[PDB]
Amino acid sequence: NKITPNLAEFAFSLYRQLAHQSNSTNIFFSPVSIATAFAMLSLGTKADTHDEILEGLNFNLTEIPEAQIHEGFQELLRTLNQPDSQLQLTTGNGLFLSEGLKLVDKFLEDVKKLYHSEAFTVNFGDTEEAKKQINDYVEKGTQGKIVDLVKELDRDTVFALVNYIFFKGKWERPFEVKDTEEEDFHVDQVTTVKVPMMKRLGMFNIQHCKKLSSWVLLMKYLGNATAIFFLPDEGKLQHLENELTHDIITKFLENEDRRSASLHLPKLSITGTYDLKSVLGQLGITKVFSNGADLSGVTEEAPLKLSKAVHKAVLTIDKKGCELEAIPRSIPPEVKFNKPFVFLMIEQNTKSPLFMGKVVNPTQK
Ligand SMILES: *[C@@H]1O[C@H](CO)[C@@H](O)[C@H](O)[C@H]1NC(C)=O
Repeated sequence: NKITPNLAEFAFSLYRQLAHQSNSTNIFFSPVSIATAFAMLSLGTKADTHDEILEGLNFNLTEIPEAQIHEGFQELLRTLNQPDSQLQLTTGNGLFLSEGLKLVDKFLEDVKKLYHSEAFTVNFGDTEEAKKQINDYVEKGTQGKIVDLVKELDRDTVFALVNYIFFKGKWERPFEVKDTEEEDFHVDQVTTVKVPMMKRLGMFNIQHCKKLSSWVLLMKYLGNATAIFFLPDEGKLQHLENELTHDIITKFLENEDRRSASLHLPKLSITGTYDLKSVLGQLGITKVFSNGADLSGVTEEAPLKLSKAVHKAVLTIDKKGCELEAIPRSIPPEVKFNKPFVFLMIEQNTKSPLFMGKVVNPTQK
């Protein structure tokens, strides 16, 4: 898979964009799903609008042809959405065009075939009816998990994109529920948050990085996925966020050997909701949202723009896992994730970052 380093660098630029905006808010998104969403949308666009999207998704058009990109994305969607997939995630993309627009079939069918997404037709004249139709589709798609995603629609909304993703993975090495107890999470020097802290003594692929000045924990999910947590040292979060590059992450993933440790990891449920129009606008994706948008591939009768693009990622880190291990005699280091930390979810075989985020406060819904 040759598109991974682009998704990786797209993830970091998208992350640092959000980290630059807010200092003390939870960051959590899926750069794979977001990229997929707009890689799929790239079929409907043409000319400069088409070029602006991919280049904004961190793809040099000359270095990697679009024909090769789209199948590269399809290979991920194939890997994620499998039969008997123990990843246990429900990602899905929903297009919502206004009834009356004569839609191009070429686009619609490639949305279903190449990207396994699904487009719908809705009456945007009725705002509340549309809002419900969007959120019910998401509620349907996420098995009732994500609800009331779209809080508002514009009066002249013509084409709305919505990209949800839920993930409740199980660890290869579970934490004990009895061990989990209430502990303080130091969000900053003043704010302190009581959180259910999971904790297990055992062998973890955990190493204190000197390059990042951070404790770097790696935990294998059940099924082909891995969770990399980065716990920065005292006042090194800024340093950490800057120093992270795909070359560095891969350098940790390929490290296998473990170390005995007394880990404190917070049980949490974080949701990141993002107006992609606003967020990707900062990264460079702007013309598709503008009036002069080349969406002739979607519909060629009337002019069109992507009037709304929303994304909501939901994570559930909890103690549950699968159904031996020997610990050395030495005193294990007590690595506590009680202060804000960055983390990624990487798909094992493609090495693509499903999720990325920073926990500022676990109780922040
Ligand atoms: C990853 O999944 C493949 C099948 O999709 C399996 O053969 C392999 O053992 C898995 N590897 C790990 C490390 O989970």
